Amino acid sequence: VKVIVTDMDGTFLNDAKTYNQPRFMAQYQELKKRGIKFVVASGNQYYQLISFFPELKDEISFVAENGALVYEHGKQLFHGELTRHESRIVIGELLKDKQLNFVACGLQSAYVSENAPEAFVALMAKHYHRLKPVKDYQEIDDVLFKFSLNLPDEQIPLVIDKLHVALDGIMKPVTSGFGFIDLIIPGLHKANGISRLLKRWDLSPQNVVAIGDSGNDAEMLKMARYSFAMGNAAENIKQIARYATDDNNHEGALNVIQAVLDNTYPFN
Ligand SMILES: [Mg+2]
Repeated sequence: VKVIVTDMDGTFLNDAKTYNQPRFMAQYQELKKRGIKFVVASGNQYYQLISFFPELKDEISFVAENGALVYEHGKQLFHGELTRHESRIVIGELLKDKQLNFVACGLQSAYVSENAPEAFVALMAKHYHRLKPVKDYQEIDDVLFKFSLNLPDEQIPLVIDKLHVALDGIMKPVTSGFGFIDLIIPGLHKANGISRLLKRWDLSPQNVVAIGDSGNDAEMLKMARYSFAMGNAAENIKQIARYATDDNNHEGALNVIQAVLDNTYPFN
């Protein structure tokens, strides 16, 4: 074990969006001491992610925007991007649904129509700390690499079919991790993001512990030697992961970490 990667919503975070800081801080100290790395792999924005680790932000690494942005020890390592035409197309397609609310996620900030329901903005504000109102999604001066849709992830099968033809796979629908849908560049998932750090560190999946609970954690869990499904994880995630742990309201993620430090089952 050389790397521990964790999801946030429904994983490392309890339902109230908090975690045992004193406990994780002591653990992290032991992980650092042992040379084991800590990575947060999440669909959330880099800026909201670091808000949860204000004291460790420059030490640990992040795989943000579901794989679109990767920071290694404080430095930006990679970021995907849609071509100007690809984004115009996706945005044009989304705007055809004059009932749909969505967020355009960029390298510098996320963006949302200034004509979006107050309730939608508040929810998105909890996943994107840099959220700017705009008049025209087409006039955004930033590189874009992901979208977040105001639609329950329950409708994913439907979104796949609708966008299959309309976008021909310019982007694929996956769960945001907090009940909604994210449109990502195919291939730019958490596993792909984590792979960039492993290459950088010269480590392999064989040394990776990964913890998750929803659909967007699929390839991350399948990739890792030590894959953990949260007690509250979805069915297909529980199946994919080799191991299990308590739910997010009972420090499931931290128990996996503990097991690593004390060498309890799978580590022994
Ligand atoms: Mg989650």
